[PDB]
Amino acid sequence: MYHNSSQKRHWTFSSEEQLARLRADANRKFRCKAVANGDPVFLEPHEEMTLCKYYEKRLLEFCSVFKPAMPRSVVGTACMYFKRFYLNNSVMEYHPRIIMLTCAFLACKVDEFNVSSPQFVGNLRESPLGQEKALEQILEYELLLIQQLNFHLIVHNPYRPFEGFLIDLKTRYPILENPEILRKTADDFLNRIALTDAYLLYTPSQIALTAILSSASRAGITMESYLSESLMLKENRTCLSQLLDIMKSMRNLVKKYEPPRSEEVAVLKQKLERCHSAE
Amino acid sequence: ALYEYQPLQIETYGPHVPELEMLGRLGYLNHVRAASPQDLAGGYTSSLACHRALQDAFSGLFWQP
Amino acid sequence: KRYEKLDFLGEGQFATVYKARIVAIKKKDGINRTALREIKLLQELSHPNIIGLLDAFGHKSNISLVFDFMETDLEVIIKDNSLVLTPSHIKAYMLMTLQGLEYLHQHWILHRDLKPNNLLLDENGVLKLADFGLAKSFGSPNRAYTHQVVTRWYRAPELLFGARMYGVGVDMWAVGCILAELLLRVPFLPGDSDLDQLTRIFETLGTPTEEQWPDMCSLPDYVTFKSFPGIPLHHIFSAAGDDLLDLIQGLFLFNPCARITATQALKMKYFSNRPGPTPGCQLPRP
Ligand SMILES: CC(C)c1cnn2c(NCc3ccccc3)cc(NCCCCCCN)nc12
Repeated sequence: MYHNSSQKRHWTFSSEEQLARLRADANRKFRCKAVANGDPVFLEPHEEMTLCKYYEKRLLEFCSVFKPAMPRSVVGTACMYFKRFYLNNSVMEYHPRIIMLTCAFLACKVDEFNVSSPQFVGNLRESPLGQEKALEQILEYELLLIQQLNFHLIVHNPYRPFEGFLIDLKTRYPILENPEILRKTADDFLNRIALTDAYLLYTPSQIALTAILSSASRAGITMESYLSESLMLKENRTCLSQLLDIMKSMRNLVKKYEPPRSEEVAVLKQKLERCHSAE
Repeated sequence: ALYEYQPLQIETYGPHVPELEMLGRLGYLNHVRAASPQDLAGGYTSSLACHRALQDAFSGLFWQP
Repeated sequence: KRYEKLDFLGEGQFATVYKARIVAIKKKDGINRTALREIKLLQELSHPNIIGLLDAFGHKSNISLVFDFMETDLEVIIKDNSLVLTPSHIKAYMLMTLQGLEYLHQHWILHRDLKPNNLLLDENGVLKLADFGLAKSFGSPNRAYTHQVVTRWYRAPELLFGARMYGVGVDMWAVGCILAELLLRVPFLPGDSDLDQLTRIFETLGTPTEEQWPDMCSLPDYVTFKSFPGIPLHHIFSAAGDDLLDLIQGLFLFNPCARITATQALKMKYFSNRPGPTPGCQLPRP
């Protein structure tokens, strides 16, 4: 369960500044390693972030058309693996193209989505030689990915909390007649939340509730009473204030998110390819 | 040296989840899919799914890093 | 590595086990799914009666898991004829098994491999559930499991009839079988096949009827059996007290829903009556 999970203990961070600190330490550490081994070829941390956003999107595209269909839990697990990996690792030491596939591979194993390696790599849009090479690379990086995740493999996603909140709203909050009318829009917000660092900064329950309440606010519905009355937050006003602030912070992260630009991705991909070809 | 039962004490950092056997009486089970006779024969009831979903919705809702 | 081998412990289908410095190391598919299952589940579980995963490491696709080192298991104690299993010892073993199982079930995980050799004892007499290579989370509606789980002697009749979806009843039925083995010092229902396992179940416990298992006939591999009368539980367990017989009956209820859960078992009068469970330090040592 989340409340005693490794995700809460080790992979929920107190601020975006701490995340930037981790990523900057990773970029600087790689620069120092390269300098000791042998300079404009290096990538700046914001460029690493742009590339990680691009390749997280690529991982989503891979999982969406994967056959047999990947359960949403597996996709969320793989994406969380990707984010966690590039918290403490540079894209110029481990190529995100291979790491994202290794994330999907490990996630499928972890979430008991039993698939054989041949069908997994057969989902890749490659030649059979390319697929076999990718399989070789994935098997090479599987233990590395596991080590970098510190052997914390269970990922608590917001989807089941989302379901539980919908059940609770249907049961206990008749002032909202049909909570299912909130699903699709809330679903959208969840996706948009997933692209930020929110999954590293807040609980799955907070993310699910934020998605639902944003869907309600866009619907013209205020469920302030659901928090105050049904959630029984009228006993301790501090808790209600902190939850409201967490939701506001998540909405702020979503509004301040910027997708990678095409030209910037092209330039950074050329730089990344130089980084992995050289040395 | 006599044993006595006490419930497991684990903080959830979220709202109280109703007890499993209460769900049917509280109207929750009207919103989850009913278990098939095969499922019931195996011992799987819709109460399990509903209870798990509520527990996951409430887990750590109030917690801050 | 940071660990040095001390002695060889055992060999399995999935791995080999050796003592190390003191811990126990269990050394195109990639990393083995059973090792990953143990890692992913044990990283999220912390309870005195659940085996502790301390570290994991390896090279390429070969992985090693580090656990607390245990001294014995319940199979060794059961099979040891030089050890008398007093009612207090039996109650203590059942209590630790049920407490670990209550913790595990509360976190929506089934062990699915319960048997005396998967219940390990350390030198302090703390029983821990181990071998989570078959363990799986439960409660999801859209997930399907396999009915081959649990060793056949400890398999629940719902499993033997092909139940894909199940709950804690599989672990509790295995717990009842473990309790019966503790009482009799021999496997309760030593079947040679699935059909023979079901036959022994119904010959000893009576053939279930539609009243005591309302959806019995809806299970995939259900087949009608002879209507055996079964043996009175007090005839099977002649030294069992009434409270212990009540616990056994609750564990061996054919209906998995009616079968007692770990918490309900822990609340039963058997565990609160005299004598209390033996302290772990005084449990028998083979
Ligand atoms: C958690 C796991 C990796 C673990 C921890 N300790 N440990 C030991 N310790 C020694 C021992 C235990 C129990 C009985 C006898 C010796 C042995 C082992 N596998 C060998 C079993 C052979 C004997 C079976 C007879 N039923 N696995 C473990």
